[PDB]
Amino acid sequence: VINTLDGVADYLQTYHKLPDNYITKSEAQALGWVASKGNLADVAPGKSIGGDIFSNREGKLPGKSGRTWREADINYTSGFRNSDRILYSSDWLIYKTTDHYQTFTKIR
Repeated sequence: VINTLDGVADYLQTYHKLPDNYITKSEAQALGWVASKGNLADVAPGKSIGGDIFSNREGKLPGKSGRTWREADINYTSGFRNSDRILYSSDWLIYKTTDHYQTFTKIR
């Protein structure tokens, strides 16, 4: 039941992991998720995509040696994925994107 911006944001800083309703792109694919058919809720009820490495190809997120970035989807319930993500670092810095990793803003 945790897929809101604050909910997951608080959860990560604390429990240092994502809530149980999250699976990676690969777990989802193994379960039958086909991106082109927006069927995730049919193959993985109650789940949202989260936990894959975000490479930060365009250096938009603050780099540091030893630091890794991960993403999770936000406000997902069913259908095609939306454009909202939570970006979190190994050292628990939290950012949000609402435009498909174009622009980023700090939230914690």
